[PDB]
Amino acid sequence: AHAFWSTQPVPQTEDETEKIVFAGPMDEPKTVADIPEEPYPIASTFEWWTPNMEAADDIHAIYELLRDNYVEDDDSMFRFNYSEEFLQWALCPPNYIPDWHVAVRRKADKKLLAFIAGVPVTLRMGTPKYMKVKAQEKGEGEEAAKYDEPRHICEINFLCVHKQLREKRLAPILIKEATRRVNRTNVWQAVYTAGVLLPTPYASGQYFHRSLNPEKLVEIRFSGIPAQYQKFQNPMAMLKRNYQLPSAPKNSGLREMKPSDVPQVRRILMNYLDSFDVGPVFSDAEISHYLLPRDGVVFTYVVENDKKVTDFFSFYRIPSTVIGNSNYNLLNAAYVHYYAATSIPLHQLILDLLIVAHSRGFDVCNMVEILDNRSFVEQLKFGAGDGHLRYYFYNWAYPKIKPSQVALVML
Ligand SMILES: CCCCCCCCCCCCCC(=O)SCCNC(=O)CCNC(=O)[C@H](O)C(C)(C)COP(=O)(O)OP(=O)(O)OC[C@H]1O[C@@H](n2cnc3c(N)ncnc32)[C@H](O)[C@@H]1OP(=O)(O)O
Ligand SMILES: [Mg+2]
Repeated sequence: AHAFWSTQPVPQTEDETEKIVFAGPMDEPKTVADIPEEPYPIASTFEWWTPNMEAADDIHAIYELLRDNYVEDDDSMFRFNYSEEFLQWALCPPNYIPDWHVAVRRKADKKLLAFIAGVPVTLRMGTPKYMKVKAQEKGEGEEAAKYDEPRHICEINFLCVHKQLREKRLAPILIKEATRRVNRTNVWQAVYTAGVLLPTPYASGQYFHRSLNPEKLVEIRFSGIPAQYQKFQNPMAMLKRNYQLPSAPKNSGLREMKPSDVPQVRRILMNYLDSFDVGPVFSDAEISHYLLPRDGVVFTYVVENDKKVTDFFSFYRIPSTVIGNSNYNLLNAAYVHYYAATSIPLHQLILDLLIVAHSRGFDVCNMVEILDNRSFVEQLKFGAGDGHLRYYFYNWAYPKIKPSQVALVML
């Protein structure tokens, strides 16, 4: 059933997953010296290319590949259109490794055919709380604690094969080469997400959406007018009223984050993320990188009153190409990123996220049911969407956890 995934160090079934009780490696690691120095073999007419994702023309080349060939819905109405600025941001965090950005080009015509990217992440990925209790109940605490310390691993994203090259087994070649480059830096796990089901997730969450411009969403067929609204004389007017938001934020002291806020935002975020079983650890440089505002890309606000930052939220932008509509070309989506609340309830903080995103021209706000995102879904009028975001590890046995135990936002 899986000619590639059955050869890799990942749990193969839910039955196998059910038996895993401690975090730890699937394959005990070899060493860097065991790993082939040369690139994996590839057809003599293709070639490996490492783009420089800080050089505007290489970022452009990868942007076009994704624009035209990255994730689309099944009805081919929308295709992700991650921006050049977003790609530089996402792919070049502190201490990134350029050789983890892996592309394939056609030699003749130098056509870009495929891409995959890895970035460093420091991840807490030790045995989860409910399995540590089960280990205590049986006298197995030290085996359960072995990998408690945060681990320096790879996060994988942006796997893409050109539409003309689909179903030719090029994705396993990209994955094997990326795994070799990561292993040659002495890293032996990765984390990745996908909307598709592969062997075998350690967590799964539904997607949720909050309409900000319902008229546009219905015009482009992202949304429909729900049947309940047909009993009104003006169904669209009532749908707009249902989703209407204030025109300015309600929390006193909300302002954009600035460099001087990095230590306090790091402290409150890390204290909050500690409560989840799987979650990132960020240095001050990584809090700067992932959270300071960047036009068009990431938007972050703090609540500061009386000279103290007590709360913050962030969101990032990913537009989608709208294929074939004579009134709009783009779906402008805001995605809930990290946040922490110490002075106000989460729904009160996140209401200001929706207000700011709507004021800035976003059409919808999206998130998955990770972190404490379930705690504000009803009041803030999120609804579950179709499908599910699955979280995976490469070369890590992990007991299944609920998505409310996941604190890693995947871009
Ligand atoms: C230690 C370091 C480790 C580093 C690596 C860690 C692992 C990272 C893994 C990557 C994490 C990526 C995270 C993201 O970026 S998820 C976003 C993935 N990208 C897209 O959906 C964009 C549009 N689609 C495409 O570009 C292609 O359809 C892709 C590239 C997805 C497959 O190309 P194609 O359709 O031409 O097929 P093939 O003949 O070449 O290959 C067929 C094989 O590929 C397996 N497949 C299909 N979809 C995925 C998928 N999303 N993750 C993993 N595997 C996938 C499939 O089950 C089959 O294997 P098997 O079933 O036969 O066994
Ligand atoms: Mg292929």
